[PDB]
Formats: sequence, structure tokens, C-alpha cells
Amino acid sequence: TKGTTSFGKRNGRTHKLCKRCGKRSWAVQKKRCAACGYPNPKMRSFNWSEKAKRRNTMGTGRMRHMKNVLKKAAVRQRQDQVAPHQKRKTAENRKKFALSRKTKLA
Amino acid sequence: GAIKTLKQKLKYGKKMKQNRPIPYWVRFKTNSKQRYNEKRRHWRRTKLKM
Amino acid sequence: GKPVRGQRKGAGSIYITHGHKRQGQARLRPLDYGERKGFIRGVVKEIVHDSGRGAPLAKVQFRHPYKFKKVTHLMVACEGMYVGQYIYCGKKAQLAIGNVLPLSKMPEGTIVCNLEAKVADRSRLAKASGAYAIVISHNPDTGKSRVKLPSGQKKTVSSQCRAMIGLIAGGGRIEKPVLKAGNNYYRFKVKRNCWPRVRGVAMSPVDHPHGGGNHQHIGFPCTVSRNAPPGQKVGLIAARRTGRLRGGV
Amino acid sequence: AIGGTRVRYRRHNTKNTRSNKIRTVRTPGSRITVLYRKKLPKGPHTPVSLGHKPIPGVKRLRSIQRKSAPKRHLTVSRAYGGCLTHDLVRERIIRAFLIEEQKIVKRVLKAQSK
RNA sequence: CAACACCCCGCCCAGACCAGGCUGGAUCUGCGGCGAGUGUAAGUGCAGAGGUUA
RNA sequence: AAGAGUUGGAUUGUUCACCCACCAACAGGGAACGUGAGCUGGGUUUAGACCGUCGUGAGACAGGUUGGUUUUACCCUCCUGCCACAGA
RNA sequence: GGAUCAACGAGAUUCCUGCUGUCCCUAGUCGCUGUCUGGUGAACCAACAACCAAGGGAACGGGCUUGGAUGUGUCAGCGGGGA
RNA sequence: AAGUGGCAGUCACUGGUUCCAAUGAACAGCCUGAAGGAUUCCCCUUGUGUCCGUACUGCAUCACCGCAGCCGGUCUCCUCGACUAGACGUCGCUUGUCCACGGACGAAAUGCAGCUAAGGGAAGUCGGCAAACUGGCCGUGCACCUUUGGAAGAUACGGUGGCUCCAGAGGCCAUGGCUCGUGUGGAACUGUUGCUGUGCAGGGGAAUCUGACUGUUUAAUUGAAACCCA
RNA sequence: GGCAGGAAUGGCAAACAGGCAAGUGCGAGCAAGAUUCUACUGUCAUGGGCUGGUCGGUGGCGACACCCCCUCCAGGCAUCGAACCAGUGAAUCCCCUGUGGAGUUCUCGUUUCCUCCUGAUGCAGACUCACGCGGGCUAUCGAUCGGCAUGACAGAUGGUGGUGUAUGCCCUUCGCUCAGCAAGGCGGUGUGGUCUCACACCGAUGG
RNA sequence: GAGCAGAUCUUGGUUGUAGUAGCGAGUACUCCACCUGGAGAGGAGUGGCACCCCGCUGUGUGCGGUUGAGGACUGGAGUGGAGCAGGUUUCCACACCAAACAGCGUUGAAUGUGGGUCAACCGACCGUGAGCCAAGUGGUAAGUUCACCGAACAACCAAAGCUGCCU
RNA sequence: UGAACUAUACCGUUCUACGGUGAAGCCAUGGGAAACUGUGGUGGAAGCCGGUCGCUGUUCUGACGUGCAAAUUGUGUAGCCUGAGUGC
RNA sequence: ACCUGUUGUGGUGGAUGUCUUGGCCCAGGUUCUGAGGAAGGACACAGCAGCCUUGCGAUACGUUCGGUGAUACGCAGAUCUUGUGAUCUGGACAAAGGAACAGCUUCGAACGCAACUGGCCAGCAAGGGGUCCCCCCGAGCUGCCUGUGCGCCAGUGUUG
Ligand SMILES: [Zn+2]
Repeated sequence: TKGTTSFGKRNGRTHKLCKRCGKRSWAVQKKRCAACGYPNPKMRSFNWSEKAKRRNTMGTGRMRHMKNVLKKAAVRQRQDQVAPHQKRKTAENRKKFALSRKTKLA
Repeated sequence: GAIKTLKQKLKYGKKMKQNRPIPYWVRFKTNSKQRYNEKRRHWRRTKLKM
Repeated sequence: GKPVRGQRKGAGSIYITHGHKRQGQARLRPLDYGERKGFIRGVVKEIVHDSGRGAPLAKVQFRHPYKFKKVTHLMVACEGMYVGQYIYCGKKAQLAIGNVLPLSKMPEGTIVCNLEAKVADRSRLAKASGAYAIVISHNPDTGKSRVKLPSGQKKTVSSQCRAMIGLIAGGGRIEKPVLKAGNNYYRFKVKRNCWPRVRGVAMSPVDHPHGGGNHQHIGFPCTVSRNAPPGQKVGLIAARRTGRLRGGV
Repeated sequence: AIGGTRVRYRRHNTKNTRSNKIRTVRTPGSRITVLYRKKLPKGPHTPVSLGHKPIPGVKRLRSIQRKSAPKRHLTVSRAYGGCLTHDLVRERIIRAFLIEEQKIVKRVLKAQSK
């Protein structure tokens, strides 16, 4: 019958671990992750669930390249907060710097 | 059962490794540290999804 | 509310044919130079039972048209056809049982089966157990031919359509009353998911235009129109008449 | 006798399929074990058309025993040997001979009626 | 302090537990006997349908 | 004059009714039409189903029919026995 | 679908036989409970409380009014009440 | 020289026989033949066999699911001796286990279970509900009705132990030796008339309504006359 | 690059189907793995190096038997339902005789119980007329000869060749003998020191 | 975001009930011995005795584990032996039960530590089946869990990348 | 999102004691002028019967109903058990 | 003894008060990802480490270099001091010099084909190792659409 005695026949596995999201949401039979939708290249995400986005947004993982580019951006930003940028070499000093270098090394 | 995938076996081994209590020397770390291991599973209590 | 059985069948998910263990299409050898100009010989190599079909089939082996080979075609068997029979296919074939020849070399009394409906087509008419057509008449003005079909109809088909001479084997099988429900169970288990058949008066109005009511009945005329949408096209579809058939049909 | 007289599957299949077929032998160590059988194929046969009868003079080997077997286990020393029985070979010969004779008769009689 | 009551240890005319009754040289545990219930114990020597052997 | 009594059955889910008897007599009533954490569940009154009539229909029917989970007390009191303290 | 209808039915009904604690009309016996107990030990429910009669009253009160009882506290039960 | 102690169930193979308006996979791989063509003349990472699973549990009374260490559920394989028709049921060797919260008191009332009960025998009750009767096998035998198949185990009658015998079937070696009916029939004796002695194990008959039958059904209140069938 | 062939895209998908090949001591020795380690005894698939004369040959009446690469086509094995009957074999189980050990013995019981075993593998053997288990085919003979016969539980056969006979020929399940192999195992009886354990001896290779 | 007695108000902590109802399917235990801080049982039991000793007196039907001796159950469709799915270290050993859990606790699937899973022959892997994907093409405003899977069976399709000899 | 319960289709695959009964076909045989027919066997069919595993779930309207259990339970009682059977 | 009460005290409990490396709000600036492999997901990596880390990748709580300048620390253990020098810090990050710019397992747009497989013991192959062969290891190349170029082609398309 419905409950206790049919909960015993409940072995098997509809879903197993997905290789994109590491979540036990990858449907075995129809090989489709129920969370990220693995086989298709886009990641599955709907606006009707902000929490589901929150749980995957950039900033919840290593960010092992975006953290570096963001720290670089932070260096630049906290320089430009001190003072607007001033290019070291421009059209008006290239020649002077270059001939100074030339005479100094010659 | 005996039948496994290599991925499943690596995951089960990592879970076995995680299933460990905090070192003794960790509480003494000056800025008050963890007292006990709050992420600790037991085969009876909670099952792995896998 | 909900769709109808004959509307969920056409969707074709679990109503597909149970054809996995069948033999394939049973058709006449295709039209080539030999079968058009003269005749080609084929050996009836085997007679076999096909699942879901009432007539036995025949693996008949011909030579390849242009290759060193042997093409083993498969056609519904003619009654009396035996293994090793040497059937003949073509325009200059003789009027013998099992031979396949155009509908023009046939006199106006011939009994034919495996009849084509189009030229170069391959045996789309008179193919069930004990089925046979009768060549009524020829017209050389058009190159066409009136034939009487098992249904009792009279169809006009070109005189280049090829038939097979004789009856379709396995005849007489509706002359045995199925005695049990299990016989029809095994019958349809190899054809398709169509048996048993719940009748619509026994359903609820959500499942069929006939369901519901405190007495099992149809409250409206059963004879439904031909322009009836799919979903209210249940009952007697565009019936020209009803009741017991007496006198002429 | 030792350890009882009940037995146990020893391979990775616990279903009574046509490929398990244990044998229940008794070992030198007074034990009782199973040894698995092997499928004995039907060996070559005459065509389904010509009666599906076994051909004598050939031993039944599985596929790879057939690949590695001596030639006498596989062949016979007749025409169509190993592929046809002597009777079918004989009717084949006689049908061929008589049909060629009739062909000769008819072509020479038509070149006569010329 | 004693005097008594109660508890533990005993027995039931009593009792769900309590309560009630009786008892301390009491009693308890056996043994013997009587009356009773069954129906003629094992072991060992009267017939036994027959078969078997000298 | 209300002390004691006022029964056994057949049909019917029946109260009632109606018969068969017995008897001194087989009176009439109440108690949340006493009494379902007392019982039963026959009936009414779900979901299933059949018939009849009604309705185009789904469906209706003091028209008939069949089949259909009645849970909990250890609280307080009353009652029944039981016991102690009586100290306030 | 109307009427017969063999066989079948955990279908509905009626009769007969046999058998019976269903009953007259109950009794005895037994296991596991309960009962006493060592260890452990919840929940339902809870305005506050917890003896009645009559009266009046949201017309059926535990409280109000007029009476009658009532020492406090138990243990096992109990199904009248706590609409 | 080179089957053979016995015979029971299981397994395997073999030879078949029945059933189907049902005829009961494919692929890789392998082999033979037919016709052509062509034809110089022991040693090596103990050669190579790389990669992954390999513990234990697993009809679990504690390893899974059921919130749990839940009397539920959950796939397959092996499967001894005696009684017996037996994979029923009862008991025993092998294996495993004594773990389920216990103890006293003959242990109230009530209860849930097992039994009995004189005389009567449905008077109980909506209603024979519940329980009881019967029960295996052998022999004799069996009615109405019938779709001729059944009904039917109709209904019914008799027997059944123990022991001692008498008949009764076969096989091998060579009509004698040996094996040899746990399989049947009869008789004598026997017993406090009692024997399918235990577990097990139909009560029967006669009608009306209804669905032909078998099958199906609302998991968790309805199993039906409903659905399905031919 | 030339010539000659070559329709019909690449995969996934069964830890029950298809699909090469391993058994015993279940041990040397494990606390815990074992057709995986170990000791023996095998099996399978596959690669490389080396050393004027060409349709493999022959025997049998036959069924057939023996010794010495390439292309294409035709077939076949893989390969297939279920039930029932009969046969043979296996292990289990039991019986008889005997042995070794043990239980009972108040009386009886030549009694009661255990054990007395044998795997894969072998280009080993004898049969195969299965003279143990049965089908197919061959040759000879030519039936029903007037009562047709043969063989089966039942079928089933036979001038489309029965019965009978024989160098008969083939395949297969077995079984049997041998090697494995008794050295192992099983039931015991002892010696030696003892030890962080090896030797000795006996006991059905029964029907 | 400014006052609580209520909203079957929300969150938390509690109380009575109550040491109560209970912890009653799967037949069952018993004796000796050892393991203990104690477990044939005492808090300074009591009189001498001045702790030893000698007397007297009390002890709950008695924790746990494991040998052995009995009594019983499983009774081969097993409470036995193997493996599937699931579990995922629960396997083994030692320490340890005075942290907690096991409706006891010298025991355990508990806790802590440390170990353990060896393959040419057992299986996945090789394909194929039902079915699916890419490709090819098409549909859609557009991605798609959009369509087709067609060597029985498709198309709108230039998918033979391989083989023999010469080089 | 879900076909792990559950419904159904397909692919592969598994399981199905012991009895009763006795269909066709067959053997011997009695009768008959013949057509036909009596008897004794053999044989082992059936969506046949009893009945085990198993599945289902009638009845007690039993247990439980703060349960063993959000559907189980009985030292009961029942339905089917070669098939339209059954599971994976 | 029990109950009721009032105090004192002790428990159970976590209300209050005070704060806060947190949030919320407003304003300003930037928006700086990826086939040269992103965002995410795995598995690894510490003497004693399980978790966490916008730690890290077989160079694995870190490597080079710069700024700083004696610590780090829960234990220990050798390195380290007027110094190539402990620690912390800076996008592997400053050098104005076209000087200098390391490494980064594995899935993932995920890229040879697949994959519930670390499979096909893929094809080709620089090299390294064991012994011309052969054997083992093996960097690296092989994804699609589109664009351009190069090579080879196809067409009873138009022509010569
Ligand atoms: Zn995913």
C-alpha cells in the first residue's frame, strides 16, 4: 500500500551526480541534469528563483581567475581614487626619454 | 555492493577522510577556535546522496 | 475534460506496433529491366510465419539485377506456394499460380493477390489471409484495368501494375470463433496495444463524450458528423445508415 | 560432506540464465563446489531451405576452438563438404548434369528447326 | 529505658496492592500411615495366531 | 394504594403493527424521543453499482436495491470496593 | 437488449439437515496482560476549578440565589457527567 | 583389462510429444564451401595481457527504504533425515541462535488469545455473525437438472491399528546363487471398538435474484450485480 | 600520385541476453582478501626477431578417414517459446561387507554415529553394434509370403527402400581406465625436543 | 519600526498530567567458573578488642561478558552459505562504556586509534536490443527537455579517407 | 521538476510443489449383413478442480487504533495459483 | 507527613541592560570575464588538519621578484639578525628598460570520439627509458560554425 510498505520498494536512482554542478540532480534515464541541464551548453537558471541563482553566482567558488582580475581592478581603482591617471610616456616625452637612454647606454 | 565507479569510490574515500574529529591542538589557537567538529557524518545518522 | 483513447493512440507512444520480431515489409520484387521486358525466375526458399500477420510470408530469392549476388525478397505467400517452387516475375511470365506478371497479360477472369495500386509500386492490395482480387476488364485505350477488390469494390488501376496469381495463404481463420479472452490477448499482444477495449458508456464524462449518467447510456445520437473535431469524433463516424442490414447493402 | 553439501555461484552472475549452468562437483578436499558448463553449439547444418539437418564428420566447437582447430575437425573431403551433406551434393550434381543436357538438346534442336 | 504496636521471617478461614486473621518451645522440612485417583508397574517365569529349525 | 411484578416467540432495521402461546397481568409513560470513549451498525446519510421514472445532458428522486473505516480515559468528579492520617 | 438457462461465484436472499455457549445461563481452566515491582518513561488535555437539589438565566450550572451535604489524602477500577 | 550397489527429488544432456488466430531478438565474432587470383626457399621488461570494481552487509527483527536499531517492504542462487502424495504439516543431524526490558506473587476485576461444558438445540441476533459438525485414503455406490462436457468428492454406506502368515512383480551372474514390490490383495490372532489415534485434514442438501464462465477493480472504509471477455 | 575495387555519417546503450581462457589444497601462511595472494597443476588471445618442374598428397564402393595468403559469392554456427513423457549422468541421499576412531552397555544389540575422498586439465585409452546412455548416415539385400513387419510409456517408420547383416561411418551427453594423484585430503595412532614446529605409522582407492 | 492579556497570535523556555500509560508477536532459560573498583553483595553492622583476633547479626531470586555442563529454538521456501539494488568502512584488531547512543552496558554496527579490498582466466570495458545522442537537414520571434535515428523502414543527402599492386 | 511508489507499452530475463480428473490420438476386443457400435486399457488436454510457494484481501465488521505500522496485525478465516499468471 | 502561603537560599531558564570585525540605506567611481580556456563543480595538497579560506594545483595553506624590516606561534623543529634578511604585504604583483612577464591536476562554453567508463587498451607523433626490430612511458596535434588564404578537386554550368 501507499506508505510504509511501499517505501521499501524505493531503491533505484532517478538522479545521480552531475559533472557540471556536482549535484545529485542528473537524471540517469533521460541523461539530463535537473538543476543545470548539463547536456546543453547554457546553464539552467530562471528568474523565478533568486535563491537558485545565489547558490551558483560567481563569488561562491574559487574564482581562481576572476579574483585576480578583480584585485587588479581594485589596485587600479584605489589608484584613481588617489589621483587621476598620468601616462608615464606620451608623445611629448618619448623622444627625450629615448635619446637620454641612448646617450646613457652609449 | 562491490560494484562501483572510480568517481564514486574517490568520493566515498574523501568522505571517509573527512569523517574525522578536530585535532586536539586546534582549540588552543589564541583567537577562540572551534571546540568540536560540527561537520561530521555517521553511516547510521545521515546518508550520502551520491 | 481529458482527451479520448483514440486521440491518445494517434500520439503513438505506447500504441506503436509490437513489430520488433517481425520479418519486414512483404512486397513484390521491384521493377527492373528483366521484370519489364521479359521474365525473371526466383526460388521460393522459405515460407515463414510473421508475427501479427495472418498470412504466411515467403522468402523468395532472385538473382541480382546487375551484381553477382542473390537478392532475397520477402512477399506474402500464395496459397499452394511451396519451398523450391520457381516463381516467375515479369511481362513474359506465364499465367501460373505464384507468378508475378503485369495486369495486362492477365485474361479477364484471373484471380490475383499482392496487387499493386500504382506502377513500380510493390504489392499494396489484397494482402491479408485468403485475400484475392478478380481482374474484371482491361482498357487498351488508357492502358488501364478494372479489378474487383476483396471489399467488393471495383478499382481502376493501370495495366502495368503487377499482381501475383492466386489466393493469399492462411485462409479460413475467421471461421474459427475465438473461444477465450486469452486467445485475443495473445492475438493483439503481437500487433499493438489495443485490447481489451473499454466502452465509452462505462467511463466518466471527463474521459469520453459517452461517460457518466445514472444509467449507462448515450444521451445524444451516436451518429457523429464527419467534420466533427478530433475529440467528439466518437461513435458512428459519418454513418450513412444504421441498424440491421437487410436486403441490399 | 565438509562444509555441508550446499553450493554457491562462483562467478559474477546470480541469475539462472542459460549461461550459468553450474555442475555441482565434489572436490579432492572432500568439499562440494560448482563448475560451470559451456554451451555446446549445434555445429554446422544444411541450409534452412534444404532441410536444417546436421552435417556429419565435423565436431561442434564454439567459435575460437573453431578458429584454432585442425582442418579435419571442420571439413569433409567431398565437394561442398562441411557445407552440404552428400545427398544434397548428389542431387545438386544430378540436377546440374541433367539440366545442362536438356539445354544442349534444346539449343541444338532450335538450331535444327532454324 | 521499659510497655506495647508495627515491619522482616512463618501459616491462611483473608486478600489486586493494601488491609484481615493466626503464630514464635509456634513451626518448617521430610518420613510413615490413612483415605483417595488411576487401573494391574518394571523385572522376571502362563497361554499365544502362526512361521522356523531338528 | 405506585410495594413487588408486567413474560417466551414468528415477520419486519424498525418505534409501532400483527399474529402464536404462557400468565395473577402480560398497564401506559419519563430520564438530552435515558443509555454508541457501553455495545451493535440492521436502518437512515458520502464515495462504487443496478433498475424504474425524470432531464438533451451532466445528473435528480420521502421510488426500490446491493456493498460500504464508528477512534481516545491514565485527568476531575459520581459510583464501586480499598487504605491510611486525623495532623489544620 | 427481452425470456429461459447447464456450469461457475469470498455476490444478495430463503428453507431443510447435521452441528454447535448464539442463547436459556452461565461456570471452569489456561498463556499473555493488567495487578506488585527493579531499570526507563511519554503524550492527549489544561480559563480557573472540580459534591448535589430546585430556581432563575442565552430557555439543560461546578461557580449565581435559596437550601442539603461535605475531615484531609489514597489504590485498583469505572464509563453517568465535565452539553 | 577400461558402464553398471540402490533408487527418490533436483540439475544437465538426449530422444521425442503436445500448445499457439502467440511461432518465441540482434550484433560482434567464428567456420565451411564455390569460383577466381597469386606463389622468392627457438628467442624476446620470466614478449604483450594495460584500466576500473574486489572489505562487510544485503527477504536485513541492528548495516537498505519506511524520521528509528519500526512485527511492514525489498532481487536471484544452493538446499539434508524420518512420517507423508508432498518444497503441506510435525520433529531431528549439519549451520546458526537463546536475542527481543526483566523479577516476584498462582497471578483480583476487565481484557486479548486457547480450550471445554450437562439438558435443550437458533428459542440469541438485522441476519446461524462467531464457533462447532465434516475432513486423508481404500471398496461399493451416487439423484434432479444438463450446453451431454458436467452436476460429482453429489448425497451415502463400510473399512483403516499391532502382530504372524498366505499370495503377488521384476533384475543379474550362471533353473541354482544373489539381489528382490516401504506397491497391492486375502486370512488368523489380538485390544476395555479402535486405529487418516499427533500436526494436518470438504459439513451437506433445496430454491429465488443476479453476472454466462475464467480474468479485472477504487494502494488506505465499497471485490460487487461494477469493468473486461468471447 | 596511377590503376583496380569499395551505395547507404559517428557513436552511446544490458555488471541477467551475445561475448577467448583456472582448477585443487578453500592452503604457504591472513585478525580481517582471494576462481585476485600462495604451492602445484593448467588454459587463452596476440606481436616481433631468427632459422624445360608448383591447382598440397593419399586411402575408402560409400557414409568418410588419414599425413604434409587475397577477392567475391553461397551457406552455417553464434541462436533463442513453453509445458509434458522417457532415458542416461552428476552431486546429494540410502543400503550391504569390511576397516579406523567415537557413543551406549542395568539387560539387549557382530549394535549406534562419523570417515573410507578426487578438481580443472591431457593431440591419453577401451567401447560407441551406444553388446551402459541414440540419433543421423553408408553399403548389401528388396519386404505385404497372401496373417505386413520393425521399434516405442507414448509417438513413429518402411519400394521416396522395412527387416536382417557389416571394416560399417559420424556427432554428442556422459560413464569407465590412466596421467593430475596421493605426496593432497579425511579418521586416527605416536616420537622429538618443545615454543614464539618438523618427522613416523596405520586406515575400501570395496559392491 | 514608540505602550499588549488575548489574535486556534510568532519565536523560546517551562509546568501539571506523572514516576503515570506504558516498554506483553517471533516458545527459554538454568548451574558452576573466570573477567571486576565492587557483583556469594554491609560503611566505619554489633559485643568483647585494644588494628589483629574471637563471637553474634544482616544481605535484594541479584549488573555485564565469555568458556564449560544442561534445557530448548532455527529445521534446507532456515535464524545456514553466496552475491543484486541500496548502504559506504558498518569489515578486523586493540583500547574503551562513567561523555552520550544501544526503550542493561567488563558487550556492540557506539567512541578513539591503527589496519585491511592484489585478477590475462570473476565482472564493467567490446558491440548490439528496446531506446538515445551528435551529424545531416528542417521548424521557431528564439534557446530548448525543438523534429527526424530511418542497413525491414528517411531525407531536401558530394558522409565510400579503406584495401591490392606500382612507388 | 517527477514514471525509484504506481499505471501501461517495448527490450532482456526469471519463477511456477504435490495430487484429482481424464480431451484428442492410439492398442486389444465383443456385436453387426453393412453403416456403425459395446468393453478394458493407453495417452495426458484444459484461461479444469484441491492445494504449497507466492500474489490478492472476503469475513470476524477480530487485534491495534498515544499502534509494530500515517494501513500493520491473527498459532484465525478466505480468493487465485499453466495462466488474460508472475517478478526483475 | 501532605497542601497553601511568605521570606531566605539553591537549581532550571536565558529575559534585560551595555556593546559589535555584522547588516541595511544614501552618494561617488569602475564594470576590469572567456577557446591564450571563464563562472561553477570535483579530486588532491599542511610534521601534528577534520572544517573554513576570493588558500592553493603534483612547483599544490605555496615558487621568483619588489616594499617592509625581527618575527611566526596551539605545540614542537632547523632557518633567521648593523642582514640575500624572520615575518607580513604587493594581480606572478614595482622597475620606463619593447628590460621583466614562473606555474596552474580534472570536469565544465569544454574541443579526437565517448563517458553513470578515467573507456576507445583512439589515430599521428617530438622525445625518454629496456634491449635494427620490438617493448614501456610519452609532450604535443586531431571540436564545430563562420571568415580569409593555400593545396587537391567536382560539374552533359559557360566557354576554348
Ligand atoms: Zn548538473
